[PDB]
Amino acid sequence: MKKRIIAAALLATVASFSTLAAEQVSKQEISHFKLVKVGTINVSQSGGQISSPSDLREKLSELADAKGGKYYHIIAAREHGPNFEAVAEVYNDATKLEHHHHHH
Amino acid sequence: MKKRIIAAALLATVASFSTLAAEQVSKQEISHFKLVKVGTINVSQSGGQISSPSDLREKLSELADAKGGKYYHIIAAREHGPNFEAVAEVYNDATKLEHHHHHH
Repeated sequence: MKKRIIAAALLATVASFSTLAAEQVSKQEISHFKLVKVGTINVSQSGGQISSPSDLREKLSELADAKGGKYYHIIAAREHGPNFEAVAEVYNDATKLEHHHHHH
Repeated sequence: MKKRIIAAALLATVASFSTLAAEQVSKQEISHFKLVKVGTINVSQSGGQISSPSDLREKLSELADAKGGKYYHIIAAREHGPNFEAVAEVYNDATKLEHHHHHH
């Protein structure tokens, strides 16, 4: 797919920005700030649905959007065999969805 | 010589948004997929600069972008007297690439 791949002949491959996707709260923030727990989401797909760590989170936010949460606190993650299981409980900040421009 | 008036494509609209909420990777994915440790960011605040967990997330994303990591991992966001100390490690996908092809 596409052209120009660039082999590993370049010893130094540096990339800044690249539009990050970082957004979640840990056990501390939940207990400290007292967030709004909006339920639970869990991944349970057949093996090759997740080709990389990128795939995983793309399916996590996918479920989070359907829920209407702002963060998800992952509690369990294992391969249960041919199926991959990742369980995360969903939290919102102090209200329903911060940053009032993400509606689609 | 064989004139056949064929081929009609009414293809319209291809919107690339997918801009959701709630992302980031946790401990299990890091240890499982073996993610790229790109460093550690410490959010050191004094007084009431941060009002909500949202603002913390803002600063976490701010620092991670400039570090070259897509996801952070909060290991301890706590208060230190008049100061606020949030310790988060920065991780990038085990591939160093992105969802886009070629920029450099």
